[PDB]
Amino acid sequence: TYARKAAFVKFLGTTREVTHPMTLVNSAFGNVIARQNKDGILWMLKQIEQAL
Amino acid sequence: TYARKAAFVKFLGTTREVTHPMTLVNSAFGNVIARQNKDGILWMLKQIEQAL
Amino acid sequence: ALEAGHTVNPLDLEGGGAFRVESLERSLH
Amino acid sequence: ALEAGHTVNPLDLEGGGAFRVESLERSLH
Amino acid sequence: NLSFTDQHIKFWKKIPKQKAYSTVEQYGQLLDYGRSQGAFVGEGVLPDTNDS
Repeated sequence: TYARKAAFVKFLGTTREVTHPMTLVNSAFGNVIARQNKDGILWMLKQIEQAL
Repeated sequence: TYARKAAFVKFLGTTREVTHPMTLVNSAFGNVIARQNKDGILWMLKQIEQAL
Repeated sequence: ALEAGHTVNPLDLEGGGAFRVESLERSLH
Repeated sequence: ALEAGHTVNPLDLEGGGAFRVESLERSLH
Repeated sequence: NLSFTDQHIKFWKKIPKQKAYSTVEQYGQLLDYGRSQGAFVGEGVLPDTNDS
């Protein structure tokens, strides 16, 4: 006896936004785009971990 | 007797689009974007030929 | 508009699914 | 009796039908 | 010999021959280049999409 099986790929994502004036002010904790990217990556990591 | 006449320029167009995952998977018949562009161009050519 | 779905039956491919070469693992489990 | 009985649906393959890769022409018509 | 011979076969030696690798052989067709839905749009208007 033999069999054949299939698996379906799914999709995950998130969106981050920053206003123009916020990119022009002085920042006490470095660049803000990098901070937003890090937060998004960690959030996606947690979502993937629990969805698994 | 003399007369003056005028003609008005008209506009034609069409839109084509491809999803991002469609560009990431293996294709049996070459690049999907080029095929869609060719299909759109030929369709526009036929539409202009019939509208003439 | 042109998208790849999750159709498995070869005779039901209608859109971007007709452009998909099948992906099969060559090891028997 | 291992044989390939003209089965198209990949999820219905049984016996010798599972030992079959698809044969698809690579030139669009 | 009072019957036919090899030289009387015509269609079998004219049809092209290709090699088969399975009991099911698949091929893909292109039927249309798009739907017939009108090409004129107007000035500064995004045209509608189409699918083959």
